[PDB]
Amino acid sequence: AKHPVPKKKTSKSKRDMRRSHHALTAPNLTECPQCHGKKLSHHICPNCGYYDGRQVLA
Amino acid sequence: HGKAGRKLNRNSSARVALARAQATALLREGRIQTTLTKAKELRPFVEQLITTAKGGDLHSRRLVAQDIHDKDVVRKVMDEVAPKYAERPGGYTRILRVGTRRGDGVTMALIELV
Amino acid sequence: QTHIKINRGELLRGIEQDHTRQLPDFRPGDTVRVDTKVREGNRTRSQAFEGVVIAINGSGSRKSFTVRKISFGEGVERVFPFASPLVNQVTIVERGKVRRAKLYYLRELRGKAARIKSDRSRVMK
Amino acid sequence: MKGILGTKIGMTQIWKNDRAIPVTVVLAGPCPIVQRKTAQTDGYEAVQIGYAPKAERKVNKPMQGHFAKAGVAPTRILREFRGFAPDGDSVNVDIFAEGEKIDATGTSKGKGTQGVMKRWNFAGGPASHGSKKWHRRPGSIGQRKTPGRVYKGKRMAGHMGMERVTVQNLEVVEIRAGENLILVKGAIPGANGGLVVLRSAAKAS
Amino acid sequence: IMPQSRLDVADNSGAREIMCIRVLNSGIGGKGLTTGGGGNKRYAHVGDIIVASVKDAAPRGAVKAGDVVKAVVVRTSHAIKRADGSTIRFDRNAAVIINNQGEPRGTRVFGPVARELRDRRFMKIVSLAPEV
RNA sequence: UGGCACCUCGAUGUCGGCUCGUCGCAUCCUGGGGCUGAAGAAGGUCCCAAGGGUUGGGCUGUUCGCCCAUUAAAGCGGCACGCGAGCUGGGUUCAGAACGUCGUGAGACAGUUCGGUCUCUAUCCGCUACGGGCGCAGGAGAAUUGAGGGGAGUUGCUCCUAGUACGAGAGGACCGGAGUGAACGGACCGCUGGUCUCCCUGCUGUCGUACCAACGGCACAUGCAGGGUAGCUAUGUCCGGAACGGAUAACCGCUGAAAGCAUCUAAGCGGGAAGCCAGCCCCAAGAUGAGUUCUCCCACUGUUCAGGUAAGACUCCCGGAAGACCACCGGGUUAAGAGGCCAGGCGUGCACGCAUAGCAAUGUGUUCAGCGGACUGGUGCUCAUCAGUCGAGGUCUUGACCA
RNA sequence: ACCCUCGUUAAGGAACUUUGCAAUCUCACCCCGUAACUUCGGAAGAAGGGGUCCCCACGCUUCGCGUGGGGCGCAGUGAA
RNA sequence: UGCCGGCAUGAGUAACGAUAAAAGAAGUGAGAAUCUUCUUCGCCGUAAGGACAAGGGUUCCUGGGGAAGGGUCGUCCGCCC
Repeated sequence: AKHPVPKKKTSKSKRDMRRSHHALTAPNLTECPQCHGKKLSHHICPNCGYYDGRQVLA
Repeated sequence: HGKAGRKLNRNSSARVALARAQATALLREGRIQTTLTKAKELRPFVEQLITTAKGGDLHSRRLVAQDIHDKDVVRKVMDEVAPKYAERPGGYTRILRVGTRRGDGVTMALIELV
Repeated sequence: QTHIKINRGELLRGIEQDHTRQLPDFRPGDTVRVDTKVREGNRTRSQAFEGVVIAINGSGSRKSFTVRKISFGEGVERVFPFASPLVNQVTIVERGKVRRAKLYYLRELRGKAARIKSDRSRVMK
Repeated sequence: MKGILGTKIGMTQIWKNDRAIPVTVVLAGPCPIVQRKTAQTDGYEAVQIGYAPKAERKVNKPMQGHFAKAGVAPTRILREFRGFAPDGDSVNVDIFAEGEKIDATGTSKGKGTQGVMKRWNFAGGPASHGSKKWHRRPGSIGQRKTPGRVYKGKRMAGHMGMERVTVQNLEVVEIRAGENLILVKGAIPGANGGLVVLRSAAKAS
Repeated sequence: IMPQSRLDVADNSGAREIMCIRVLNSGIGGKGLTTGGGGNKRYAHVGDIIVASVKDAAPRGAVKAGDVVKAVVVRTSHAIKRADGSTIRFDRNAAVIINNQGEPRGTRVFGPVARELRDRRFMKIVSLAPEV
């Protein structure tokens, strides 16, 4: 049992305009509460370990 | 589709048989580490049950006893868990991240005190 | 869109009871020798009093109340959850210390007529 | 050519000497705020504006739209159409009596690209044997090789319909004491806490 | 309503076994015989006509054996509620013998009947109606 | 039903059945019209365009077909007599056997009969969707009027001037009227129900607590009997095609020409139901045929080169009856957003201790509450210190216009 | 979405369809109870009726049932 | 529409294998979720036990290292010495 084989292909031309509707979101937004610079999307260090107060640990 | 909240991924018999050999590592230890959802729907259990732990009865020690198969679950809930915070309704241990698994993405906190 | 930061539910529970004015009866007490009875319709009026000779049982939830938990026997069964909220019906009756089965609805039984189904529910089999 | 306001919540309500059906809706009065003329901005118009928020830390651009001879905080906007009316609030208890055949409208329901079996409600095609087809599919929907552009029909999966349903005729219940209530009888659209523009009798005589 | 359909005591003519299957109507209460009427539905109402399957028979007094004839019905068990925040319904109902033309042979109904058959152009319905 | 054998045998598999069906009209049932050897009731043939729509049983593989009742009536020619990139083979048409005559026998028959695998990782054109962006020229949150792309229509039945015009007698209208129904658009939870895979009670068997009232692991991921909220959808309930203007076909005129009479003289105009403009909604002035408004940043200088200074989009923390992701929403503390705790229903319906009849299985009492997955909420506690990304001031020309 | 797998229904129980394969339903032990046909040994271990757990005057009782007053639940070999 | 050798694309999707539950403390170190010392869970246990029969011949160990394999990989192998 085989469903219509490949035949025609899609090398160049196409397979180009396919790294843009996704790619990677591109970031570099924030740089930590106070010291140094990590932070993530709303999330404390591991440096000083804090958004503004006591947490995590060096 | 549905919504509201409160679901279940891990087994359907894992709702009265899971933290009973998972979150049980909290009576004598407390170094609990289990999902970024479990814990969030685990509060409705830990800090939850305590009103019948304020003192000591018997029925207040049933599915308070046999619900977390152990000893400290009763031999400490009375005079060391409930009273440990018998002044503030809900809200105590600071569950959060810890450093993920490195590979996939699942953090699991720690739970502690003082 | 109807969600922000305001609690408007005194229509859903206020204006709701802005029209009520009744302390029903609220007796689920089964097997009574006489009870309430609808005002009927039919002619101009001729507001008669012989709807159905109920046993009285049930409760419900807000303006709905599946009242009837009665039916009969000449017509096999036949329940018809009537509206507890109405201003066109006789103002009930209540009697019977009642050996209470389950109260509220049942659905089961309701065919196990035979004879020993007077005002009790326990059985040995 | 009057009121417009937030859906949210329904129930069954007393009628004469019974219970019937019923539906309900909540409201307030966003107030006009803007009023121009007929010179650009086209016909008559108006712009609804206001409900229940804290637009302070919202943005610093919409806060200026909010400016005429009124205050407090606004949430949504929208408009109505041509017509004449005072400069007050939204409510079915304005100047036009009680007992009107208003015609609501609703958005959607929280779904997400599903089958035509739903877009047509009938997915006939007995398949109690073989299971190559789980009955969910219409099937056929095709012919030979004489062209074929799938037409523009085919209600296949996609994105459903936050679009306007315009319910038309839907009787009113009762007007009671309170800062405006308003209710109706007959489902009423808009998923739970909707909004609804609410519109005057359109039926064609 | 519905083709076959199992029930209980019928017109009390004879037997405790009856039938029905086909539906007929025209919105009258006893006109006669014409070409058509209505019944594009999938069931019935209550005080309808319904070409019911004869199946059985009665002893021997004015009713035949194999018989065959456009029988009728009584009540149903589908849709409609009593308006009074309640309902009125069975899960069986009966039949009663009612002339093809529409001349309710109503000998002596026994057991409870219907109250909703008082807008269904009752006429010979509700008279000897036992329980109501 | 075919005459042709033109490419299709590097191979396009009968027919029919469910469903999707969407086209055409010559119109299968409405509509307004020609006539009717038609009094009415109801038809008999024809004119015009699609606005809609057209059953269930019996057999078959059935196209077809007739038999039963319905249906306003049950169409005709579409589509390789629609289609397995659906299934089905069910007939029969693949190899087995039997019958009927036959060939001497092996064997022959769109002659009859019994069973008799059935495809296949969808790049895609294209279609139902949501996003990455680019965009009519400063950058932006959002509110807007629009071509137009689609959705967008069927019908029996009571009562009334109706027991009338008509009919010598049975019976019964051109107009519409409130009224009962169907497959058929949605909606909505609060009349009806299920669904609930963990909240309880009921029971056999096995174990862990030594052991017992008392409970848990296994019996589909609740074992078995039942119950269940937030949600979903049908049998749940309401609404669905009806005013009306331009202008039709069938038809009816005002003056009646040219052949001095007349006919709707196409020379002036009206009455004409359904399509078409419109009237209900999405989309959408990026329809490149760039439409309007509320709203935020800037009076400086250095890598035809050139800065120290942003508010709106956003990583996001806890969440949404919103969902793959995601366009829309709620708090980031000037703090009530999910969870715990708490007033209350909720369902297992009267938990546990203890005393007793006493062989005692069990029962009474204190408890219609003990027990309660997302419930109107409350508590700002389990969480919220903070930290970042477009770091910028209207292109050419001519006009209404400003001192 | 859909998809294989499982369970529970208001309204009719095969009208579905080539025909209840499938699906799903359903068939305890003891006692009494039991056909047209029939080579009578059968067709039926048919259909159908009561119970089977518990305190007890009581057996071959180191294990069943049993004339009885009665106990729990809507239902008792009750799950398989 | 050849044949082998290599690059291919179907495309990063379908899929990791019978859907017969698992959490964690701690050893280690290169970080550890699937190793190791271990309390809790559950599936089979007329079995998916142990011995004899055929087979593979190097399985078992004192253990050791990722080039590669065990269709993730891994500080586990019965890989390799």
